[PDB]
Amino acid sequence: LRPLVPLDGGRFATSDLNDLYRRVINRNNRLKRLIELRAPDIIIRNEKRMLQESVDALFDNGRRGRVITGANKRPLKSLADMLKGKQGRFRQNLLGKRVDYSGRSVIVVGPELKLHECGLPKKMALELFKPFIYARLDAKGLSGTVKQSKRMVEREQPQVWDILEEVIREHPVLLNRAPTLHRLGIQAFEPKLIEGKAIQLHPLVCAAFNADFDGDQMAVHVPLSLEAQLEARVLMMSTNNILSPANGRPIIVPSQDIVLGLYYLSVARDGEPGEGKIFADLGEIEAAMDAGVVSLHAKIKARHTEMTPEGVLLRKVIDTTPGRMKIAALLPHHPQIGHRLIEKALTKKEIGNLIDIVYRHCGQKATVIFADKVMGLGFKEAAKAGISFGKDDIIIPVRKTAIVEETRKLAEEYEQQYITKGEKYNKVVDAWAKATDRVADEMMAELQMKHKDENGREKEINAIYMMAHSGARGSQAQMKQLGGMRGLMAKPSGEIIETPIVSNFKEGLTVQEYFNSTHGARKGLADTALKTANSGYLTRRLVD
Amino acid sequence: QSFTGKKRIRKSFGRIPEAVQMPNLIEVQRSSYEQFLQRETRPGLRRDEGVEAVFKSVFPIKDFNERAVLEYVSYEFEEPKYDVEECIQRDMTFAAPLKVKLRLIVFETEEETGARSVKDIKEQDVYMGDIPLMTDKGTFIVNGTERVIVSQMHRSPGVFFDHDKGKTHASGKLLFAARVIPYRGSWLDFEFDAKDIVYVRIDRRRKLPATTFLYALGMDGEEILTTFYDVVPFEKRSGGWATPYKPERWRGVKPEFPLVDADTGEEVAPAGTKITARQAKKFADGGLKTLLTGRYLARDAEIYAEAGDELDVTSIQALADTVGAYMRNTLRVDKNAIREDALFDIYRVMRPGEPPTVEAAEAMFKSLFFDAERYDLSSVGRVKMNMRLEQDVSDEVRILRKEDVLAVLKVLVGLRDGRGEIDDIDNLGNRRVRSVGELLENQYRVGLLRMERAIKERMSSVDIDTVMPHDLINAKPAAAAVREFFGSSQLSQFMDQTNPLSEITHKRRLSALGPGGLTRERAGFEVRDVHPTHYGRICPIETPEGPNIGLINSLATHARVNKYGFIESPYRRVKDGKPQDEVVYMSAMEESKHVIAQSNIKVAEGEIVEDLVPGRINGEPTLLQKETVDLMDVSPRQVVSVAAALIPFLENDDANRALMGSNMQRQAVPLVQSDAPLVGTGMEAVVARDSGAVVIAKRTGVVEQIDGTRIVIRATEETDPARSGVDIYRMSKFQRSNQSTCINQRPLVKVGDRIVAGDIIADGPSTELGELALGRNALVAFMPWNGYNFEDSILISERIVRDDVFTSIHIEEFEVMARDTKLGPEEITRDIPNVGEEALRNLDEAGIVAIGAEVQPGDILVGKVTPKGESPMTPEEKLLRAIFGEKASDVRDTSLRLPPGVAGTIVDVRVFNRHGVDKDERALAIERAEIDRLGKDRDDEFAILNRNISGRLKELLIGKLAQVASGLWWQIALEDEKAMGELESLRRLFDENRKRLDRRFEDKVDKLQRGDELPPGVMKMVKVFVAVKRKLQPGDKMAGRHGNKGVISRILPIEDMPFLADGTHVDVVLNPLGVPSRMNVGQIFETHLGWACANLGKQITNLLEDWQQGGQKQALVERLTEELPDTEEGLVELARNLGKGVPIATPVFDGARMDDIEGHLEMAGVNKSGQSILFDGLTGEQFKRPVTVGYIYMLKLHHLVDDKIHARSIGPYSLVTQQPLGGKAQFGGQRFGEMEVWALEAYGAAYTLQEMLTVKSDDVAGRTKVYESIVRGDDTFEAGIPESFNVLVKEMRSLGLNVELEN
Amino acid sequence: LARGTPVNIGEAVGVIAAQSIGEPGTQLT
Amino acid sequence: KVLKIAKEPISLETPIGDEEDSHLGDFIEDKNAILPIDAAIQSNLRETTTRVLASLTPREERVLRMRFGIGMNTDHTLEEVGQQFSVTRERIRQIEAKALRKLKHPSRSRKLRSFLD
Amino acid sequence: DRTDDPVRMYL
Amino acid sequence: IVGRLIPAGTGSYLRSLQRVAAKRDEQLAQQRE
Ligand SMILES: [Mg+2]
Repeated sequence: LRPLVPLDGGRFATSDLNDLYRRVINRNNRLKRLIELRAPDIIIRNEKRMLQESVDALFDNGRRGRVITGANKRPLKSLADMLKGKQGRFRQNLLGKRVDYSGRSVIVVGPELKLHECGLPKKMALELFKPFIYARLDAKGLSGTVKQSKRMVEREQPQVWDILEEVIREHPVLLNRAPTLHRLGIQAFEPKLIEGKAIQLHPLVCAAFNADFDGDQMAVHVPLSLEAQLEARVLMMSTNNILSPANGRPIIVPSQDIVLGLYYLSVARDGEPGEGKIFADLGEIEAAMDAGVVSLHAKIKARHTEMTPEGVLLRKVIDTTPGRMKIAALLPHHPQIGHRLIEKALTKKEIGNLIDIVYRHCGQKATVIFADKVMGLGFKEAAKAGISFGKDDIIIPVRKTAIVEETRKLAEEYEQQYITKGEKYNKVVDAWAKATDRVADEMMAELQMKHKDENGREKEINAIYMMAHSGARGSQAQMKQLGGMRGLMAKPSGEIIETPIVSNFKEGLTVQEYFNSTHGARKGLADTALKTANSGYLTRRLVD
Repeated sequence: QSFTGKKRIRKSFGRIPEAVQMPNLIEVQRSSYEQFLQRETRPGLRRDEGVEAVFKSVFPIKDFNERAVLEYVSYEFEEPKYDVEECIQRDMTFAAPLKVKLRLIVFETEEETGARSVKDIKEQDVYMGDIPLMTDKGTFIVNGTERVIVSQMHRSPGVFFDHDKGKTHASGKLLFAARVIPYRGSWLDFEFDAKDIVYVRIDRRRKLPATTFLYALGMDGEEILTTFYDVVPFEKRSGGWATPYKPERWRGVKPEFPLVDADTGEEVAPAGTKITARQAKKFADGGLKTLLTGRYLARDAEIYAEAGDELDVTSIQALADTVGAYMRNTLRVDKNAIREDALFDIYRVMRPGEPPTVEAAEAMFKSLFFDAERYDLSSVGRVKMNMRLEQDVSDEVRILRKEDVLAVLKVLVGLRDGRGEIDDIDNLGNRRVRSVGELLENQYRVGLLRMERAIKERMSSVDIDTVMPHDLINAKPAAAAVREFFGSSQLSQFMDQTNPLSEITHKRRLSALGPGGLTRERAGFEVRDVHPTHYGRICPIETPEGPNIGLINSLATHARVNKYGFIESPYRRVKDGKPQDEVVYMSAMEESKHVIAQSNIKVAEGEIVEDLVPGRINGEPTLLQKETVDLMDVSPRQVVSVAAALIPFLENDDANRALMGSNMQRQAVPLVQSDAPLVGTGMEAVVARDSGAVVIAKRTGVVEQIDGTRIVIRATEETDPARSGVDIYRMSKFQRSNQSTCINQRPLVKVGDRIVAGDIIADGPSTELGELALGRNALVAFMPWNGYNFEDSILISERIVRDDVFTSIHIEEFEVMARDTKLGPEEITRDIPNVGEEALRNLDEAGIVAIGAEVQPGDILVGKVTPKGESPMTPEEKLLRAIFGEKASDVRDTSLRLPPGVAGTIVDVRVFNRHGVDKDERALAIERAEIDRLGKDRDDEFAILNRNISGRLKELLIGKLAQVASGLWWQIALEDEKAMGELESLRRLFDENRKRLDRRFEDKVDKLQRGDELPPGVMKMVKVFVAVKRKLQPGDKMAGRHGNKGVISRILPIEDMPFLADGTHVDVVLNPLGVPSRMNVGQIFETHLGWACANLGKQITNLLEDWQQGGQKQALVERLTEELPDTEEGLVELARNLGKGVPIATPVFDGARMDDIEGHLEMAGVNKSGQSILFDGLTGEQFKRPVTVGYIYMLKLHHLVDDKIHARSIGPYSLVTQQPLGGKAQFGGQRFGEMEVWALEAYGAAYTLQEMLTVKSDDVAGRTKVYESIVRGDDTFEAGIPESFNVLVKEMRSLGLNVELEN
Repeated sequence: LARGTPVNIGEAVGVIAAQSIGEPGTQLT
Repeated sequence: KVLKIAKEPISLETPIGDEEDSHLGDFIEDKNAILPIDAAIQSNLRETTTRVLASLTPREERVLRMRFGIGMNTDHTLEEVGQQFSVTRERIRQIEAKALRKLKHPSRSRKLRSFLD
Repeated sequence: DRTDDPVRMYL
Repeated sequence: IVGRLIPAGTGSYLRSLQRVAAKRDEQLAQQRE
């Protein structure tokens, strides 16, 4: 347990307990020699006290004066110090076992993969499925012995890759993200031997993982047992983790890209080519779109089966749109669902309610297949849409300079005579804290209006407004911070800044306003790194 | 413009910043060590701060038992025994020996005589040790992988008054803990409590009363309240109410007594404000009032008075013949009324176990505070105290004076209720920054104190008369202190050398953690914030995102460290209206009284014409008028740091997202062919020129030749006769950086191009044309392409991997040892038995891989043959050996192998043989090739030196048919003697230079042949330097320049990428969703500016291809770029560099606004909308929306997929727990933690948890069983007791517990 | 909360609830 | 040999990074813990030997196994395994040599050619 | 006056 | 920590099966006295 293994360099690495036990043995030998020597009564009792202190430090070492090792200056750990910290039964020994048969690789988006299939690098699948590869080679007869198999996979022969794709067919692997905050952090996936050296993770499932693809090492595990390999298929599969355990809301809802694509497909405008041009089937819409007769602004009529009543429903000619029909065809056929759900703008909240209603009324198989289809559909209709952010995307409100001037003038009328705290609060709350949502509200109103071109057809909707309304990445606060008034920054004690901060990120912020911004934002950034520790402690207390 | 911008002219966008040139970026640590190591003659050694002061304060000692003094005259600094270029390879300490003068005298003799027979000093000298002299680039090479010492920000010495914020209060009251933090000693706390009493909580151990502390100083009792109270003008019993009192403090107090005037009357019963009564008393020749009882009478008052002030009477015995109430309360609560009692209490508080004595307690307090040996408060502490609480001149004194504690108590009791603001403990000026200089000075002072203790213990035995010089002075703790400081210190823990910006940002890094400051946990949410005084001195954006946020914030670009330690940021001083040019680095302490107005203000030709200039008078920004302004910001980038100053449009980025981008600027690997960003920042040139790994022209002469490995330069246009001659810059080739990355330099200067002194000649790692280039500019389309960039992931084109544009080297340089084990000496021969011949390829006779031979992952790198004992004879293995006829190899395979990777080729294989037997039978050809190349480079240097010497001699002789007589270089062959004598002197000086070079080279070859420095155990060490060519494989954390990070997506071919209007395909396709979520819209503006620059470059290169150096091309360049017109013929070369996009130097806060970018797009043939039509690549269709297609400056961040990927079914297990090791060090496994095991616990996957943490990792008897079962075919396992539970029960059984299983 | 079906015997209800309560962390305050 | 005598054994609980996490004790390898792969070759070497010995003579296979020990760990010498079968003489050594030269062909010693490494 | 130290107690 | 099967989930179902198997074994033992 306390080893003395010879480290590289001839310097032995003795455990902390070895020095404590050596000290205890020295104290015991000294006491035995003193008692047999008939030492003075004040030295034998003092020897007993030293032995008692040594035995105390050997067990806990905290209640005593923290006896340090003779060589190093760090406080020596003991039988109690090990169990207390993470390096004992708490984290290192029992709970947080460094399990083998695992792998950590940077993750990349896997939109070509199914929802129940995660990308696995070929260079990692061999080191992960070494015993499984050996078993497949032995049963198939390719390798005579285990040593010959290890000699085969060690060089990565071309004949072992065919066996790796065969062994990894229905063997789910546990995808373990670095930080886990719920049971969906460990989701088993049917691995796919993808090229490269990065775990091709599904886009819909990474939201549940809390793993974006800005750099997030997803530790992959491989269940060895036949039950664990099957336990990861019945419970740990990504298809079974659609609804998050927090509430009755599906966690497989599109976060950023698929939601934006569905919003672009569902946005309907009265002005567009092919107005009221009735279509026969779903394929007619795409056939006409490829011919340039009907646009994707969702303003054309066609046929679609809604399936509202009991049993099959007739193909009623609905007055719906073509864009909402591409998503409507992906919806499973079942009562209480259909095109009635896609009639809305199909934002992130609406799309989550749609994945919830499809799971609440229909089964999990149809729900997961609809999530897989809509991700591919949203991806194909988002890249073809051209949602790139631009300078004119974030439109500054033209009615902003006048309101800023009037606010700063109102901040000076009462400041002439002056209580200073009351005047300040009138100039920071009613002057800047107020009318900062007025400028943001005016910006949102000028951004919501669909500009109509000279040909009677609207040019396009702002990409930033689309992202804010659909719920992919935008928000009212973020919109105001980017193009609005930017609000007022915070203070170290929590007070709001009184100086005027009138500039958005689209415009050039001077040194003082940006310094206030980085003074108010570093507090939240530390909270993301400091309050998260309290979150981890609370989670540890709750699970225990 | 100095041979670095002439070919890369950057159209600046700043309004008019020329206030003050930014100082050297590495100048912080440079100027720090240059006050710690003077390294000059005797008159230059006069330094009250540095190693000299601490040495002279600790070196002179005395002997109270023998009268032996050890005087210090001065120390002489010697040159380093090893050069930096030679110490980086040897992996030794780049240190210089310290020689100090000693003088032992025995003049003080007995018999009342002051001179003895050996009274004269001996003038001794002792080898102090070797200290790591700071490299010119500030690296502090202690061993291989040079580590630079990051500056520390500890609490500056001085008194502090931290007013409590209600916490630890009775109900809601404040504490006002007056604490003086010494530079080196014990802390003092004068905090209050709910009882309204000051308690001297020394070092937060006990809470004894402050009356004991005052008694310890001597000024306590009847003289402590002299500065707190005074006598009252009261009288005795007489007719009516007679009293000679003057009314001066009765205002704002109810008239409890009828203190009316004598004749008429005054002091009416209302007693509202006493505004008229005070004036009447002052104008009536005093406020004679004819009138308390239960007041404080603790004033000065032994025949008629007594100790204490508690009467409760009506002035019996003839009276013994609401702002301040703190001193009177403490004197009564104190149970000690004698100084001896206070000393005993202090001794019991400090040392409770030891029995306090009368003189022992008094000596303890004196040694703690009254002793300068222990309570060594630095001069910065004394000056900070003098500024906080006003006192006399005390720069010389260090210990807290007895009068200083009185002033501290007075200011504390005054600030308890208003009367001045408290001293914030979280102020930049309050938090003095310490650097490697002061840290090494303190640790060397500790080592010198230890050496002084050792010398005092040793001198009592060895007599001073007829003693060998420096025989008692030790040298182990002297060098041991610096070794620990550079070996395992928290400040010297690592040097981020991924690129020139990482070195600068790591050198300019003020870490608040480490020894002497708060740890990572100790920080809390207070110090992890940014104070208002941080403005201009410490960047608020560039900070690590991990747990150490707000603690390792890097210094500002313009901020400097004063001699005291406080950060001094420059401020352009301005007079009334007219802003003058005089600048002064105003420290954060003195910045509060001065009003500061920010830069970027519209100033007229002679003054500011705004009249409403913004700024902050003290931290809080306000709107100060044109007048009443004395300090102005030097530049807008003064608030940002070096790593943050290179963020273009940084004012547009979010305060939080800019922290992500500023952290990855220093985390970008050096890319081959990396060019400067088209939309970069002017700070890039300064950060690249003021950084390491870039050779700067130290002379003015013209370069002679350039061969990559070196670059020769002429002396100068006006050079001294024999000062230096020609200066050759040995260009650093591909050597492994501290981050296991490449460090390559390219000779940007061409053959025959004059270069002035002070400019960058050859670029460093990730640099082009002198400007810093963290990566390469790639055409970016901020659109979601088929969901491959759904999250923050970054789609990628094959052109950015096919053209070799985002590919680094990342030289691993693995190390192998050949230590002589106990079971016979270990060998490094060809190969270990039982190894195939395929793995033995690329190995020479010595056993190491051939230099330049590609090695696959896992191939044999160096065959290590380690003799051992007979392995455990197994029956099946013995039967197999007897069947095959072979014999059991007594040696165990230990040859070093490459870990799983794409390393491949080997750059360098250095072998360090033992001094005893080196090159006997191994590494002979390696050392032979080394000496051959050394002689070759020496001959080349000698040849170039002789060439330039002959050229100079011919130039000197032509002025004083020479072609027919070429051998007259050493002889005039005429009657001339003066010219011949001067030529002979110059030639002899040059021959002396050549002889010095030959002597250095022969010393190097002798050191190589004698045996390199090896550890005591290993005899032969091979340092194989394997280099990788990592492409842009899917998984590389390719983060943007602003903070928009993201793993690279699937590498799409150059056919499926989105097509542009001109037919070009974008190299990367980012996600536009990152801008609205994280407000980094400057990335969009930066991309628009990059697109404008790229279109300008395509227009200029399309204009030069038809007509090279055309008359109209200069007009277009002038319209786009004025320092552009250059008389030289470099216009044909400037366009060649501008064809990839005209670079731009946009300031951090004074760059191009929206209108500037709009005008640039209009003038560069770009659409006015900023976006551009982008045809699809996968299917192919004109997108029905304007797509942003620009040239974003992407990076190749060190968090790759190769260095981060990992997969280990079963690797080496631990010893204490028998678990698989962690991390990618040796086949580690992903630790399955308590919070990650709860994911399966809440799940129904209990069989996994019964096999993942039971049989997978911690079952030595079950792991092999489950592996054999998986290999056989059956997926069945069994594991009852894991090794974790076994070690846990064994540890619990180690104590008095009875942990024991049952049934 | 995993699916619409009722809770089945054997689920770590307490662990699931603890994880659901800890998930809102890192973005509170 | 005086120098390099393990002057000071470093504490196995010393920190490894900038913080006090992941001490050196958690990174030290194990040179005695039998890896699961090396146990796999042990089990298969027990299977691959029982198969090669199944082709030999029953009594000859028994005496050859007694010479080394597949089930019984008591490795007997030539004479000790000789007494168990017949008169302890060179006949046992002769049959052992014959068996050893027997399973050296490409047919019998096929899966073992890549086993000795 | 609890020292909680063997050295101090011995002294 | 002990390493045995968890009493929750699949481990819970296996514990229930072990309990019912122990009950069946007790019933069988009661048959043969
Ligand atoms: Mg992420």
